[PDB]
Amino acid sequence: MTFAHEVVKSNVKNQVLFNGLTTSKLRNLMEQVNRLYTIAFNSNEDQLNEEFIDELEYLKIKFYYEAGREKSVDEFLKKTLMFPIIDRVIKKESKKFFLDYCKYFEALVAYAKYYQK
Amino acid sequence: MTFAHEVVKSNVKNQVLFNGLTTSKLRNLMEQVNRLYTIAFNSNEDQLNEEFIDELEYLKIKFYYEAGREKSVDEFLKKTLMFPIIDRVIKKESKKFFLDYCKYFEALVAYAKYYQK
Amino acid sequence: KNYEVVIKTLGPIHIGSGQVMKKQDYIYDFYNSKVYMINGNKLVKFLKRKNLLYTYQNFLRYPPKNPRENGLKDYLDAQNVKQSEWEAFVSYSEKLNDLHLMVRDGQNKVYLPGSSIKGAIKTTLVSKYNNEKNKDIYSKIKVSDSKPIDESNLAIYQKIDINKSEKSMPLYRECIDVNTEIKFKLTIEDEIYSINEIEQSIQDFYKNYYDKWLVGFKETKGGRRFALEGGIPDVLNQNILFLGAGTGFVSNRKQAKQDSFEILTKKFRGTYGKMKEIALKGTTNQSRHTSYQQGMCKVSFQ
Amino acid sequence: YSKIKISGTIEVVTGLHIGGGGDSPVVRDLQTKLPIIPGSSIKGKMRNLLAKHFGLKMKQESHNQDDERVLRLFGSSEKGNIQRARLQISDAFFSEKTKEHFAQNDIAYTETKFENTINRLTAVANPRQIERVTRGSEFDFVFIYNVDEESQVEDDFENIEKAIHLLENDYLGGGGTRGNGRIQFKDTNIETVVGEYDSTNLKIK
RNA sequence: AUUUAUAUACUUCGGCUACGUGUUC
RNA sequence: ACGAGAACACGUAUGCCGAAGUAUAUAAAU
Repeated sequence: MTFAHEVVKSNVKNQVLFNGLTTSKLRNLMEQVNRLYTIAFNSNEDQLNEEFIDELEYLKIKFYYEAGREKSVDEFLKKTLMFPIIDRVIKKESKKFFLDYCKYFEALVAYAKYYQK
Repeated sequence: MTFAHEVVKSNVKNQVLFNGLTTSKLRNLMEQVNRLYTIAFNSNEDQLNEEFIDELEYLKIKFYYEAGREKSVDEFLKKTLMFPIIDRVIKKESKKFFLDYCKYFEALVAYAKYYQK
Repeated sequence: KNYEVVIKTLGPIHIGSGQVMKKQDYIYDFYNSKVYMINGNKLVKFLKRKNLLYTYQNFLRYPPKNPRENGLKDYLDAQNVKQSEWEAFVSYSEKLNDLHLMVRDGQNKVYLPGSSIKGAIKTTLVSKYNNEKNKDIYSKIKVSDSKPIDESNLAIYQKIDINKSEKSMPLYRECIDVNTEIKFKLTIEDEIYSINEIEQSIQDFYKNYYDKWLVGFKETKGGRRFALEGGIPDVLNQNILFLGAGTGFVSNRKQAKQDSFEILTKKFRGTYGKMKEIALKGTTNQSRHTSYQQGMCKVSFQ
Repeated sequence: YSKIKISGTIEVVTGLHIGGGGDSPVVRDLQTKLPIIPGSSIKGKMRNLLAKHFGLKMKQESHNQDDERVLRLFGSSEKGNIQRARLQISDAFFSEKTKEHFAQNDIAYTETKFENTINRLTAVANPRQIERVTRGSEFDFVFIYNVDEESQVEDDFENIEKAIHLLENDYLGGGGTRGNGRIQFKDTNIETVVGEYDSTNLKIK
C-alpha cells in the first residue's frame, strides 16, 4: 500500500529518523510480531483462535508500554496508526488480514532500515 | 533486449563485479522472483491478481531491504533500473510483461554468472 | 567412536537465547529475594474469570511513571488478589529491571546446545594447535545436545564487574546452578584428535588462561575469595572450561591491549566511547557472600 | 514373485533440520502443512553409511559406484548392467499420535533456536535464526521389499538391519555435527503383502 | 539498558518411432 | 453411364535410470 513508504519519507526531518527513533528501539516490537507471525502461520483456518485474540491484546499491551517508555516511540506509534489497525484486526477476527498487517509492519521496518543515518 | 548485457559489460571494473557484488548476494532475490514466477505461471488470465499486486509490493519490499543491507546491492539495484520497471509493472497489471521482467532478471543473473572472477 | 560426557557446573552458566524479559511476568520480592515467572495463559484466564482483565488493562496501559508503581506485584495487589491465588498463577520460580532468559526446548526445559559446547571446545582447540586446520577437522567431530535439565537448578544472578574496586552492573542473567551434573554424548570420526588429546588441549588452555589472566586479579576481596574457594592451584590438574556468555575476552600484554581496544571500539562506540582514551565478569551471591565467576565447569570423558 | 512390507515409526531424539526447501525453514507438506522427512534423505543417509561401513576405495569413491550388495539393494544400473533397487523407501509423515499429543499438550510443532557467529580477534557477532522439528516427534515410514531372487532374502534383511542399527547410531539431516538429527527406530512390523512368501522367522531391531 | 538480522560456494549433472512395409486385384 | 469402385498410417512398447539441501563460523561485550 506503500503509504508507509510515503510517511517514512515524510518523517526524515532536518538528519534524524522519527526524531530519535532507531531500528533497535524496535527490537521487542518486531520480535513480538514475528512470534505471533509464527504462531499464526501454523494455523489452518482464517477464523482466528481466541488465545490468539488474547495474544493480540498482549501485543497492544506491548505497544502502549513501548510508547510509555520513549517519546520517539510514541510519535512513531501514533502517526503511522498502528493503533486503529490493531483495533480493527481485533474486531475482524481474520487471519489473512493479520498477515497483511504483518507485511505492513515489516515494510515499515525494512524501509526505515534503508532510511537511516 | 540485451541492454542488460551491455550494462554488465560496462560493470566489469578494474577485477570486481559491481564493486563487490556476488551471485550469492542475489540468493533471496532470485528466490523471490522465481517464487512469484511459479505463482504467476499458474495463473490463466493476463489481468493480474490483486494479492499478486500485494506480492509485487512485497517484492519491492525485498528490493529496498537488500539495498539497505549492502552497498554493492544498492549500486546494482539502482543503475540497472529494477525500480522503475517494477513500478510500471505495478502500474500496468499485465502478466506477460511480468514474465518479460522475469526473463530480464534471469538474463542479468546468467550473464553475471558467466561474468565473474 | 562414541563417548558420554558429564558436565559439573562449578558456577553460573549462561547460554543466551536473545530473550530479554521486560517489566512484566515477574514478581521481584525484595524482602524474600525470589522472582516468580508468570504463566501467560493461567494469569489471563484468572483475569477473565474474575472480570479483572479490564482493570488490569488500564493499570498496565497507564504507566504511572512512578518507579514504585511500574511492576506487576503492585498491579496484582491493587486488585487485592489473594497471596495463595497469586502463588498458584506462578509457572516457575527462581531465587530486576530486565531478565535475560536461557535457551529452552520444545517443552520449555533447558538444555545445553551443541553449538556452545562445541564452540568452546573449538576455542580451546584453536589455541592449542594455533588453528592447525582446525576448521577442516570440525566436520569429523560431532557433539550431541544435552539431555533436559529440570527447573530446580535455575536461579537469578547479577553480573558484577570485578576489578580492584568492585562495581555492580544494572542487569541480571539466568544461570544453571552450582554443582549441576549434565550429560551429553560425543562422537569421534578422527582418531588423531583422541579423547585424551581433547582433555589435555583444553587443560592447557586453562593453564595458559591462568598464567596470563587469572593471576592478575589478586588483592581483590572477592577475587581471592573466588580463586581460593575454587582451588585453582589444583584445578590446573582439573578439566575446566568456560561455556557461552559471561566469560571474558581472554577465553603478550601489549598485543592483548591493542586487540581489546579494537574490540571495544567495535562494541561500545555507541554507549561508552571512553575506551578510545583508556574488568572481569562475576556473580556475587547474597546468600553466601561467595562470589563465583561465570562459565567454568568440569568436563570428564568415558 | 512377492513383495514384503517393512513398516514402523521413527522418533526424533534431538533437533531435526532437513531444510530441503531452504528464516531458513524446513520441508513441509502443503496439504496439511506439517514437516516431513523426504525419502531421498533417508535413502541418501542409508546408502552412504552402509556403503562406507564396508569397503570404500578412492576409485570406488570416484563416481558413485560401490560394492555389489549396495548396488543390488539400492540399485545403480549405469555400468552396462541390469539392477533395480530392491527397496522402495518412501516419505515419512508426522504421525497422528504426535498430532494429538502436541495438540492436547499445547506444545509447538517446531522450535526456533538462535545462533551466532563470533569472529576471531574481532568479537563481532553475526546473528542467525534457524528452525527445527521438536524433540520427541514421531513419523511413520514404509519400506517395500520386492523379492527378485528367492535365495537372498535373509542376507539382504541382515544388511538392512545393520543399516538401521548404524543409522540409529548416527544423525540425519543438516548440521548433524552441531547436535541435531538423532533418530531411533521402534515398532517394526514385517508382513507379506502380495504372494506366498513367509515372514515369520524374519526380524529387525 | 544499548549495535548486527543469516553470511560467502555450488541453483540439473551423465547417456541421445525401433519393426511388420508402400501397391495392387 | 465420373481411371471409377471396396480400403481405420495402423498394431506392440514410457520420462525412466542413479543421485542427502549439503559443508563451515559460541546470542558477545561495560
